[PDB]
Amino acid sequence: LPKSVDWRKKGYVTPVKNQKQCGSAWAFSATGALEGQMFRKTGKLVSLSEQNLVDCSRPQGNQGCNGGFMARAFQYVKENGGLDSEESYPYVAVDEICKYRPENSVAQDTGFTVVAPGKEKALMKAVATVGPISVAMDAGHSSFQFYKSGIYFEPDCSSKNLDHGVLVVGYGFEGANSQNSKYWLVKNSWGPEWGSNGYVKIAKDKNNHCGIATAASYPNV
Amino acid sequence: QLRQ
Ligand SMILES: [Cl-]
Ligand SMILES: [Cl-]
Repeated sequence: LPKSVDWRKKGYVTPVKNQKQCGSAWAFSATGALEGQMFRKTGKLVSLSEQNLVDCSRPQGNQGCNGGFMARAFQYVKENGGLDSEESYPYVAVDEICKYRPENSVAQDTGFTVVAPGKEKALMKAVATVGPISVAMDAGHSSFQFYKSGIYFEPDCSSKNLDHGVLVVGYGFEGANSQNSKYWLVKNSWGPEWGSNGYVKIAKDKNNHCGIATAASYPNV
Repeated sequence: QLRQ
């Protein structure tokens, strides 16, 4: 596999968004992954609607602003036959009436692929060969809230009890040795003001730090 | 998770 990957440099990733006070990170993770797969399929980068997921995927087991899961979101897009654009179905950070319109759909998926649980090398392969990958992490730490630079490594992080959905857009390393000081490039949904322009480098190949490879998946388009 |  490549020594480093950054799908942002290839046009697969939209600018950083902000979930604000709504437990909808699972939806931004899911739209980010679908955004990269639709880009690979068609060459057009189109921002997708998180609000469409929040308001309409309760049947699949999501709970809108009270939490959800990316795989359930990809299941909804499949069962539903489509997903509207951010432009047509804007984000308001509160649970609202499902207003899904097929005529505004700009994405579709046939289901999703799961990355073998807990396997960082399997996630590395999915990232290198597919595009941005949705992942769950343990983000419940002041150190993550105030992250700014460097490889994030938090001793209190759990690899099994997770509470936040994010997007792995690549991986890399510091220095000239590609085999050490490795990290996952992660897109967050806390605004570009949080972290490093909305992103964070999470320690990679350090025993599945913060659970990045515990519940990783991507939509099939 | 949310920004606190
Ligand atoms: Cl959330
Ligand atoms: Cl999931």
